[PDB]
Amino acid sequence: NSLLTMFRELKLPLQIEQFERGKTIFFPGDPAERVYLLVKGAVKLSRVYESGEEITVALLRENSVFGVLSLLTGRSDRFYHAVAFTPVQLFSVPIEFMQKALIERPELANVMLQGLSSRILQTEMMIETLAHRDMGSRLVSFLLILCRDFGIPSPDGITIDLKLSHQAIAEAIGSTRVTVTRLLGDLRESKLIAIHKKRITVFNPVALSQQ
Amino acid sequence: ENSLLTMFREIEQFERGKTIFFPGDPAERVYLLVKGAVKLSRVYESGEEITVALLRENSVFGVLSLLTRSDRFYHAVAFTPVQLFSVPIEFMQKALIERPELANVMLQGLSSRILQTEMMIETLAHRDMGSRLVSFLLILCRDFGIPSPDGITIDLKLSHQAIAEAIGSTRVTVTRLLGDLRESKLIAIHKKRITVFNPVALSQQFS
Ligand SMILES: O=C(O)CCC(=O)C(=O)O
Ligand SMILES: O=C(O)CCC(=O)C(=O)O
Repeated sequence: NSLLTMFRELKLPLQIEQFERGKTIFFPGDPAERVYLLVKGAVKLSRVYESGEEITVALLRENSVFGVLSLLTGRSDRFYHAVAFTPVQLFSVPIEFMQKALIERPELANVMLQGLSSRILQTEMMIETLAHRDMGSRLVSFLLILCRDFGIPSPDGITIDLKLSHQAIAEAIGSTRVTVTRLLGDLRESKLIAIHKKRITVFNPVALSQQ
Repeated sequence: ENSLLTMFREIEQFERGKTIFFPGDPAERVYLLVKGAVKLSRVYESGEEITVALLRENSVFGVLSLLTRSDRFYHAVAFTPVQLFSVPIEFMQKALIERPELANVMLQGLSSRILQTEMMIETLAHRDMGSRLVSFLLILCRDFGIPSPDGITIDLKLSHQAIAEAIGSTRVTVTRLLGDLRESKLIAIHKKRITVFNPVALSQQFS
C-alpha cells in the first residue's frame, strides 16, 4: 500500500496515467528523466537486439517502482523498452520532484528503499530461474513466480492473470516457442496445469514445487 | 561519483573464501563492499551451488534487511580478499530518519544493483552458451577489468567451475568454449587471469 500513498502526494496532485495493452512507456533512446510506480497491470521491460530478437528482462507486478535508471545522477538514455503488457495504470514523476519530495516528507525514502530492495530480490529470483540447466524446471520456476505475482484464486486452483503467449514465455525463460509449447502441453496432460483463453492455471503450486 | 563510502563511514577485513553470511543467519545488517568481490550464491541442499551475483566495489548488499526480521537464504562469501563496512539496520534506519539526506545515495546504490542484476538476466537469457560466456566475460571487464594494450584483464582468480556456476553451465563446456575463444585469438589466459582483447569489437556480437 505505502508506495501509492507516497507517490500520489508527489502543490497539485499527481494524476494516474492509463496505458492500453501494448502501448510503450519508454523506448530505448529516450532520456531517462523519470521514475514510475506501477499501480495496476503488468509492465514488461525488454532488451531489443539489432538482430530483431527481444529478451524479457522483467515482467513487473503491481506496486513496483521502475525506470530506476533515472535515480543514477550524472542524465542518461534508456536502453530497455518499457511496454504495457496488460492494460496499465501508473504514476510517473520527473526525477527532481522525487529528490525533493523524499528529502522533505522524510518517512518515505524508507518506502522507496523497500521498493527498490524488493526489485533487487525479485530479479535475483529470475536469475535462479534462468540458471536451471533443464528447460522444464525453468518453466515451472517461471510459472510459480507468475502465480505469486499475478495469481488470482480459481475454484480449480491458482490462475496466472495474464494473456501469456508461448512466445512471451519463450522470451522470459530464454527458450523458443516450440519448446515451451511442448513443455506446457506436457504439463497439461500431466494434470499439473490447465489453460484457457491464453491464461494458465497451476493446480496446487505447493505440489508443483515438490515435483 | 561513488560517495557511498562517505555516507557509510559514519572497515572489516575478510579472507578469500571467508563467509560474510550463510543461509539461516538473521538478516539484521546492510553492507557496503569497499574493496574486493563478493559472491552471492544459492545452495541447493543437498549438493550444488548457483551464483546469483558477483558484486563489485562500492556495492550495497545484504539488501533483504531493509524489508521490515527475516532469515538469509543466500550465501555471502569473499570471492577475493574483501574490505567492507557493515551496519545494523536500526542504526541505518534511524540514521536515515534523523538525517534524511543520505537516502539519495542509497537509492542510487540500490538502483545500480537493479540495473546490474538485469545485466545478468540479459546474459543467462541467451540460448547459446558461447554468447553467455562472452556476455559474462564482458560484464567482468567493466566490473573487475584492468586496462591493457590490446584489451582488458579481468582482475579475478576465476576457476572454470566458478564461471560454470555463474552462466548456468558445466566446467567441461567452459573449458572448451574458452579454448575456442582463445584459439580464435579473442582472449588470453596469462598468469591465471583472463584477458579479453578489444572488448568493444566483441560487444558488437550482441548489439
Ligand atoms: O528496471 C527498471 O526500472 C528499468 C531500467 C531503466 O530505467 C532503463 O533501462 O532506463
Ligand atoms: O542481494 C543482496 O543484497 C543479498 C540478498 C540478501 O540480503 C539475503 O539473501 O538475505
